Amino acid sequence: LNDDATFWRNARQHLVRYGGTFEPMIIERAKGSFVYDADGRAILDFTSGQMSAVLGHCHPEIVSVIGEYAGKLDHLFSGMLSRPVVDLATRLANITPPGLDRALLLSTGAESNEAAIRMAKLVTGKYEIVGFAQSWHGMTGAAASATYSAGRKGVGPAAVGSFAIPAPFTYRPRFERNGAYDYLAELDYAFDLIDRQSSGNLAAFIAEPILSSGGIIELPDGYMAALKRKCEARGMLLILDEAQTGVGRTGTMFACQRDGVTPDILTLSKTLGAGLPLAAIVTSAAIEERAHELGYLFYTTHVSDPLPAAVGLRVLDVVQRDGLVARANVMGDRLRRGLLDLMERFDCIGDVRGRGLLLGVEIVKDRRTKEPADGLGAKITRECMNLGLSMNIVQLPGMGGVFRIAPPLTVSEDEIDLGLSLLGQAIERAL
Amino acid sequence: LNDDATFWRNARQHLVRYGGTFEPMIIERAKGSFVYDADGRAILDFTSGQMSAVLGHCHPEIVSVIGEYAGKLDHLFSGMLSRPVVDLATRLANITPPGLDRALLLSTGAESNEAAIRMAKLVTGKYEIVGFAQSWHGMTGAAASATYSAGRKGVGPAAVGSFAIPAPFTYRPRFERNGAYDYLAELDYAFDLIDRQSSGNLAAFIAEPILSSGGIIELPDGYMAALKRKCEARGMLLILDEAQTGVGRTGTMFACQRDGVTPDILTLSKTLGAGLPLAAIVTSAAIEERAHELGYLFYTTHVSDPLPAAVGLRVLDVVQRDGLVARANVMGDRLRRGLLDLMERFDCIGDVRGRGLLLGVEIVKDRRTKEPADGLGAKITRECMNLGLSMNIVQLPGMGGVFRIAPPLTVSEDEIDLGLSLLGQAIERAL
Amino acid sequence: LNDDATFWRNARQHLVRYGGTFEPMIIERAKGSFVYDADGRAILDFTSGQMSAVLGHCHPEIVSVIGEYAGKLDHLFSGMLSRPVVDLATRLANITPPGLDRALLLSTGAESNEAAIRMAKLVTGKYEIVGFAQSWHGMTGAAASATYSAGRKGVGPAAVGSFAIPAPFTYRPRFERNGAYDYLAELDYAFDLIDRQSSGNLAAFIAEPILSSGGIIELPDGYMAALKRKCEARGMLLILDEAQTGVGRTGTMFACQRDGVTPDILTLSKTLGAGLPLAAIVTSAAIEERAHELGYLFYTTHVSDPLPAAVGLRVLDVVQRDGLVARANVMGDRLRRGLLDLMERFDCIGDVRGRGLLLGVEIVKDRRTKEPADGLGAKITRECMNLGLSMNIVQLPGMGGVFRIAPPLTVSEDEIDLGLSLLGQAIERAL
Amino acid sequence: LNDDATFWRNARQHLVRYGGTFEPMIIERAKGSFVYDADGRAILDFTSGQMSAVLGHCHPEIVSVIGEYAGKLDHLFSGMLSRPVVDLATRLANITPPGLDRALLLSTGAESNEAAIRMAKLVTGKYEIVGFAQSWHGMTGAAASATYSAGRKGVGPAAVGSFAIPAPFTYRPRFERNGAYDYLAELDYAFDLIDRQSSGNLAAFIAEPILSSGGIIELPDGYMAALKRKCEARGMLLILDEAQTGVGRTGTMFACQRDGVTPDILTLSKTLGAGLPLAAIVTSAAIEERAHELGYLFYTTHVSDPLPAAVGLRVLDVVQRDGLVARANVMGDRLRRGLLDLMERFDCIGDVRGRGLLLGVEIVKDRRTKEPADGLGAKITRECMNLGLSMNIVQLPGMGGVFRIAPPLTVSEDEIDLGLSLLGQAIERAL
Ligand SMILES: Cc1ncc(COP(=O)(O)O)c(C/N=C2\CONC2=O)c1O
Ligand SMILES: Cc1ncc(COP(=O)(O)O)c(C/N=C2\CONC2=O)c1O
Ligand SMILES: Cc1ncc(COP(=O)(O)O)c(C/N=C2\CONC2=O)c1O
Ligand SMILES: Cc1ncc(COP(=O)(O)O)c(C/N=C2\CONC2=O)c1O
Ligand SMILES: [K+]
Ligand SMILES: [K+]
Ligand SMILES: [K+]
Ligand SMILES: [K+]
Ligand code: NA
Ligand code: NA
Ligand code: NA
Ligand code: NA
Repeated sequence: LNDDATFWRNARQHLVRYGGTFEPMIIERAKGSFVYDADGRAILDFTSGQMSAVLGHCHPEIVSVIGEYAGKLDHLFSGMLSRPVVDLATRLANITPPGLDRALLLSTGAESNEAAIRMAKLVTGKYEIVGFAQSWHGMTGAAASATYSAGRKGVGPAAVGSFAIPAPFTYRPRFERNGAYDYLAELDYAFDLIDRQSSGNLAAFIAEPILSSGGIIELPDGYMAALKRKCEARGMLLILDEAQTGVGRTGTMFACQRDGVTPDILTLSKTLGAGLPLAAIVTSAAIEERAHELGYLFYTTHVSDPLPAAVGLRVLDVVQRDGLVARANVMGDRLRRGLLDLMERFDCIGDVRGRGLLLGVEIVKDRRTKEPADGLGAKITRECMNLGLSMNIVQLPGMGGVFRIAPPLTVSEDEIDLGLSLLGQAIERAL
Repeated sequence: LNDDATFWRNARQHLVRYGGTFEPMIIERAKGSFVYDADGRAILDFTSGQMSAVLGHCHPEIVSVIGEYAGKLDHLFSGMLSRPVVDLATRLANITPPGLDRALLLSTGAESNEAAIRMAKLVTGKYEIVGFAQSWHGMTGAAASATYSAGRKGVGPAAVGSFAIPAPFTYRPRFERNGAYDYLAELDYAFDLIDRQSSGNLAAFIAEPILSSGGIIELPDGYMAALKRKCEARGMLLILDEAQTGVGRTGTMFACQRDGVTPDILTLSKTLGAGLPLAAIVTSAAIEERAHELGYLFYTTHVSDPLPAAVGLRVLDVVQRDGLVARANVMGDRLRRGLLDLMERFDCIGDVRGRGLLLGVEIVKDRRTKEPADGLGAKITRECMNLGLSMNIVQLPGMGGVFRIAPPLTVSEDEIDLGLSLLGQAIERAL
Repeated sequence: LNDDATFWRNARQHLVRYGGTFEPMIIERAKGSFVYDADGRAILDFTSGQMSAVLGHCHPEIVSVIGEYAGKLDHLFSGMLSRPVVDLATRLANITPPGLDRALLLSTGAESNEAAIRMAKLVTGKYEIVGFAQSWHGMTGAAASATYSAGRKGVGPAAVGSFAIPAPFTYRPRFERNGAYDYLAELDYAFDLIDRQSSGNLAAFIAEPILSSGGIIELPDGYMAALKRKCEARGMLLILDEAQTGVGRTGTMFACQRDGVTPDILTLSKTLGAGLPLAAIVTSAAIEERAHELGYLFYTTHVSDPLPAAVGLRVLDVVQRDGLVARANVMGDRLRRGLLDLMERFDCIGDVRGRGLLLGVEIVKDRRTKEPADGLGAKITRECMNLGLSMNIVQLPGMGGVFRIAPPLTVSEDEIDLGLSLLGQAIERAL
Repeated sequence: LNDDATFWRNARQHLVRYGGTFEPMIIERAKGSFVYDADGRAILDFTSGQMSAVLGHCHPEIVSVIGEYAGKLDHLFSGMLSRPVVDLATRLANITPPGLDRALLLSTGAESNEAAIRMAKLVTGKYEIVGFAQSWHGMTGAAASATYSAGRKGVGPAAVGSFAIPAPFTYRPRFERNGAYDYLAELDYAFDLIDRQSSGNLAAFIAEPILSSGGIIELPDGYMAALKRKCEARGMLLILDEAQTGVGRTGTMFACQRDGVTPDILTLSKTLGAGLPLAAIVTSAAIEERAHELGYLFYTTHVSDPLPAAVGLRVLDVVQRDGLVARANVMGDRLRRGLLDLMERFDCIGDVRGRGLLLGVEIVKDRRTKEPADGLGAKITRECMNLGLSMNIVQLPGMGGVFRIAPPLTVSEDEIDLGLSLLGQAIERAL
């Protein structure tokens, strides 16, 4: 049992608490779309862990490559190259759109965003960074400074030159023009104010294609194209953080492929390492060349380490060969329709949004007031778990609590149905 | 051969350059204290890669544990605990000095420093951070803001409230009192100026016990105790970054054990993961408790992931069982004496310093002017490599180029001698 | 003649240029509503100089008091009090609304805003300052940081924690709700974004009742009350800068009297000194008391100097006795109707706004496109001058050039008519 | 009597407290080197008020010019020139050293420093400002950011890029080289640390030739020349604030004339206006030209107002004609010798320093420990006043309380002797 009192005593005495609460169970093993507790109870992992287990837990091919390299090529001095690094950088150039040529292989999501923000700053000679008011880019300095969905209070000033604009949120619109939510006029209005505040040092805009932590908010039609133009007109780079959207989760290899808008710098992480710490930035030859001339520096302990790179290479291979990107659309369709049926059944489901296998379900009191259903969100989450379904709700100011659903791309038809099943029971048991 | 033209073509076309130059060889395998090129030539790794391969490359026990977990427990949702995390946190509490009780398990060195700086800020309600003018804490925001040995230009303002004081450097003293280098009076003088500048928001002092990037500068007798008092008197936390000194490299488990001065927050990384991305902060129960009450947040993708934690646990086990800490003293003694013999032989060796298996050799023109030997440092480094010896020189303003020597704790008597041998030839071939 | 070549040679060789251009004439004397050139030509001063000559130039009573004190009590050590200082502070308490009790007597407008911003910061323990995107508070540090109508580029970062929100501008509305310009919803939307960006250190909102430099933009009905509530709800002080609106110009002693909303800190300057350097902040007994306990400091060379204070006292006396505040309404009405007749005559006049003797006339191409009439504004200004009428146009981004009309409160019916006359000719001569 | 209870009641109810305490007397008139209370008691003004009454109080010629202009030319629109402005700018060019050509005429000391700091920033494209740790430049934003003798706590962060270095203080030396206070090596050491911290944006160094608020600390022989070289080598402008030293007080017209080191920008204020609010910056034609091309802006209400300018012109005339600069040396010599005799008499006088009529007397417990004489300083100041002598002591961290003596340049032999007399009695009455 999950109750090993020595265990919980040690957890309590020697762990730093870092946000949230610890689930009251001890996870002993993981395989495919499931995690197992100390009792042996299978818990269906509908979040792919911290949204990273793209191939589910302990994928045989992943296990193999890790082994293969653990005992062959592990970690190196950062000036030394090896085959997996060059292979992975080459693959990344080949599968991203034209205009993205060169890669930097790192360890975490925040790290990737920091390296990108640092390069933008260097290359432009400027320093002001603009993000969305509901963003999530990481916990480290610059990454945190561009993060507005949370973490801004009680920890000192933010980086000098930080600005946010409101993200286009079709569910709860707030900017109108002629009895219509004009998200493009909102965007124009947002930039006007930025322009007035700027000290004349706008360097970059950083954005997630779909704001995950912010509540599964998809940038609507024409937006990204509009945003890139605002940047271009101002001499700003556009940095696209696809930590959650990259590597096939939304139905395209990269979310940016859907709009056909290619960013100046693309950052990847979570999905790319398949549970392991691996991340990257991909930029154009022109930008890298200039950064170089200018003395760009981002030298860390694990930059270009062979083991993680070799894992990333295998992840890409499997995704391509097994057509997991298409799979994402087919399974997402099945999952989405299921959620729509629940929404038919239950009045507390106010919205079902997202794309491919990055879906959001917003819980509400009144499907008309769209009044946030406080409390409800958490009982649901609670019953889900009892029922054997791991869910994650995010609760932000002014909107209803949002369930972030993101199962492995290797998820089965059956697992999807099990999830829908459990979720339905959790809801009815909760009201 | 190392000349695979497809290889180098791809490196050139698809890699972002991040500082330094790429060594012109392709590393194919690694084992023990050696790395092997495409020709099969063994290169003796006197830097333990990027100073992380504590047990050398591809250590059998490391290989085993990694396997064991790759296929059993890999990556999890950050609210879920598992045995390796609790075991590792518990072990860390047990081997660090009294006053360090609770741990946070992360991925990189900069990340660990960021989490520590963020906690200090939260817990004090303040935000000014003081570091050494020759420090190296990482490339991310806060960590970079506290980094003065390099990286400060062309990338925008630093974090608000950043200050540096000079580090005590006995080789090139600059503060006297009665014809004597009084490093404690220097420290007093340094703080006086800080006091005058501060806005009244001093939160923490961050320091490396031995400044590695800064040139293997060991804080001298009584200093740390003196520094901790300056902090205490000001309501500041002392954060000790043992990324390079921790886990037995200096001859004690933690460098802080040598002085008997225990920091408020201790950060670890490099050595702890043995090539893999794992890092941590260890703080006192009191500080963690307050951070908690205050809402401390540092939630990342891989915080508390089982695989890396399980690796860290094994590293600690092996180090303890095989008495690698003592080994560090015995091998360091042998290595140090060798360097002193070279210094007898060659006039260009101006100083041999450091502790245990973290040694520095400062190259000079004139052992009296102590004039930096420019050029010389790099030919040497160059001949070393030809000779089959991987070395790392750091070149900072006002001092002679420094070789940073830090072989695996598993290094053999023979490997040490080989290194001394090659280094002697490299020198004579270089002048 | 205005052509003294020695004069212009010296101007050119020894004057620092500080914005704008120097009018090509030499002003020799000034009296009442007129300035006279070297030829003796009278120029009607429709801006009261730099909007400060409330009683016109060289008012006999002003001349008398200045004399009276020049030779009696001039300048003192800042710890020494005198009668004019106490009298003036007492008068200010008596004529401002209830809740404003204590005064600080300074020298310039920016200085007054700095002293107020510094007190807000002290008293709240916070530091973020919010202003309007079209504001003008001064050229010095904090005052400039809160200034968005201009001056923000090429001079380094602004003060940490500076934010702006859009000012409610009824002429060119940009925020709608149900086919209506909802300036209160705009205000709500503005604050929401602020809230998301703030580091949790909001100290004050600083505002002009009528944005003068920004284009004579009057805060519309209910706005100020709404703004004060936003502040209150956030623990922020409201600082009202009446440099241009105070001391009867708008038809009330203080513009804030019109809305019946009393600020936490009121700042005055321009009008108060009647050409001379005198300014002030007025705050509540509670706020002063706390600032005091906290060690508030704003010690300058001329704080509490008797001469300027004695001038300020006389200005208040004359304004009260001669009923210049009412006069402002009667003359403003006459002036306003005149401008409306011109607007009937000329299509280029798009708007006539403002209050009392602080009026604005916005020049446009098309009274429907409301397209800014570039060029036109400046010819007009140019012909005015030839014609003997001193005008001031302000040209800001996205709106038509604005003439800022603000004659002395002592202006005569005849002078008003002369002004209207000349202005009409200037216009027809200009198109 | 000074006891008018209505008076003190109003002071208490309606004055904002701004530092220090109000002297318990009501000053009714002032003339020459004296101020008179409500009882008619003459108080000898040994500080020239707030160190501004260069010609003493209510100087007949000053009274005349003020009158002359009050009723002739008072205040103007800032784009309009007049004779006094051009005359004063021309005179300033003529009496300052070669290399200072163009002037900007403002209102206060802080304002002048702000305009200078803003121009340096513009012209260099940079923003970091370096000052002395014991400086005093004013209460407004930038000026306050460069002020380290006080005011830095409880009011939020300082301007981004603020640094201080220690000022050379021969009385209490703290940097040695070979048993000698090497203030030049101290300077070298100071800059080294700056260099390491800078983000590569050093714009200017701002300094007082003699730190007045800091304790009458005269920059010693060769220092300024050394400082200017440090600046030059770094592409930094040197701004010299002669608010207290300018216009003959030290025995030369400008203190900078003594060392023969001409600054890039010179700022003046206090003395220049002779009690009235007038200040200025003087820079080179080259710097003004560039600032101009770059769009320099510093447009205020009273910039270039004729009245104050006309006063400044007269002050310069009188100083020149009556040879007040030489007078400063002769009277300063007499005053200095007197203080040295007191120091012979009393053990509590530890040092007598300064130059011309800007003298400092440091009070100590032990003329050997040089232990600050707390309490003593204030009784003395207290008895002085009873005795009829207005003195000002400044008390800073680590040094003994300092009396700042600075009588009018028009002071008589007799007044000097009276002062010495009273001061001697005050001392003996105090111990
Ligand atoms: C003392 C110290 N702290 C923190 C770090 C940052 O660790 P990272 O996040 O890069 O993994 C480094 C890295 N030391 C490096 C990094 O590159 N070269 C060095 O000598 C370090 O030496
Ligand atoms: C869009 C996005 N970018 C960057 C990151 C940072 O990656 P890290 O450095 O933490 O590995 C996150 C993390 N997303 C998280 C982190 O915790 N919960 C989330 O939903 C993210 O969602
Ligand atoms: C060197 C110096 N510069 C600038 C200023 C600022 O002038 P303000 O704007 O205050 O007119 C001061 C004021 N010195 C003061 C101010 O109060 N007490 C002093 O000893 C000063 O001593
Ligand atoms: C609303 C407002 N506040 C403060 C100030 C600053 O006063 P200063 O320190 O310049 O005496 C100004 C100056 N208004 C100006 C200054 O120049 N042109 C204007 O229309 C102002 O309009
Ligand atoms: K590496
Ligand atoms: K995790
Ligand atoms: K005063
Ligand atoms: K003016
Ligand atoms: Na590509
Ligand atoms: Na411990
Ligand atoms: Na009142
Ligand atoms: Na000159």
